[PDB]
Amino acid sequence: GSMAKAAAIGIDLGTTYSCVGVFQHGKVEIIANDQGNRTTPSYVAFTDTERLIGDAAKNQVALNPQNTVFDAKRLIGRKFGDPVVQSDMKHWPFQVINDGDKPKVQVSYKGETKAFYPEEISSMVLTKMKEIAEAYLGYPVTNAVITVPAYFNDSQRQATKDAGVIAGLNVLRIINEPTAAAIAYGLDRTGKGERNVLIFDLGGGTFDVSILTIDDGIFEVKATAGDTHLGGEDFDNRLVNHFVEEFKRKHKKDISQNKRAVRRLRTACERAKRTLSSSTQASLEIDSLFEGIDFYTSITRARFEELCSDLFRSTLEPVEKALRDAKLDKAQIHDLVLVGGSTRIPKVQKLLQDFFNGRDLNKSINPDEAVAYGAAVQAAILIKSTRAAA
Ligand SMILES: Nc1ncnc2c1nc(Br)n2[C@@H]1O[C@H](CO)[C@@H](O)[C@H]1O
Ligand SMILES: [Mg+2]
Repeated sequence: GSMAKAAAIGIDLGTTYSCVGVFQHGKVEIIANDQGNRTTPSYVAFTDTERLIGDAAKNQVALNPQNTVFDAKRLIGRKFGDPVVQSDMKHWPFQVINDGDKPKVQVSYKGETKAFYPEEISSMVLTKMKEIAEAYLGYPVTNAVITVPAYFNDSQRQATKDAGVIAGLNVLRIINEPTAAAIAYGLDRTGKGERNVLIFDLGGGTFDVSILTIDDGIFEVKATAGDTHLGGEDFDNRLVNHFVEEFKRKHKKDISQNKRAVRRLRTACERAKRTLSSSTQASLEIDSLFEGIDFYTSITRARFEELCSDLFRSTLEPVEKALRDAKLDKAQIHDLVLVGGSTRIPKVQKLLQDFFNGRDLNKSINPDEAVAYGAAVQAAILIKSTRAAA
């Protein structure tokens, strides 16, 4: 009669990391890639012989900086002349060129110089998320919901859809990241009456706060605020500067000019930063860091909290601005939702909870997975084709 339908997937197409989920048997499964990772770097690398996507691209970035593309989401649907684009280009080791006032990334690939639109790079990331899902399901996937930031305009939303079409996906819907995070907690299934939800999204490079109103499952974005210069990478930089100074004191050597030693230090710092979210201290153990000197040291959670204290406190300014813009008081917020791996930082949680006079925070769904979780829930709802009974 009628063949069973393939499951639809939910993709969080992130600036730095992407995540894929599927809703089956009344629950969401976040799908790990072939290296066992639940999130995949939004990186595409080009060589003379291969195109690498995800973890394989990110793991060779150090020796191939000019031909490894990341941050395509900061370029999607924007004009080359845009002041956001011009400022960002100074931080990127890859070439961004102007083609009819549209940015394109230019790389060496398979013996030739090739330029790609940002939607073409994003389609390569979406192709990898589709293959991750098909490896788990064991059949081809066609249907997907893809999420975007709430501040994305029509051009940025259309370019995201275009990336989906290039990847061979049927895009069911483009949904806002804060809406997907609310759906993950079922905040649209609480019945009649207005609820005010604050989403606190602290990423690798940016911070976004959104205030949504939910009435009978209908979402309205009331206010958005944030800091484009605040994220996980800034906390990593604070530890890097700290250990560079520590090496100077202990061995009387300045390492800041050996890129390999700095990179090994930064890699070790990001891991120590993660350990400090569950432990009160963390060890740093690098062999032959500089001039055959081994760097074996430690950092307490209290010292790390001191090093990033101004940065953590600055997350409350966009919160107060969003609340003023929404014309609401903090007591009027019904639910608080955490999004992004950097929200696992206990001090970040403590500051926000204290700001909302001890209120519980929704953090039960892994914050780096909540957006894809909500997108998978929506995708399963959008493919239902039930016919009314008599
Ligand atoms: N447990 C964690 N504690 C502290 N930080 C974390 C954690 N997990 C993740 Br993931 N991060 C950081 O989140 C950002 C995601 O783009 C990166 O800067 C990661 O370092
Ligand atoms: Mg995100």
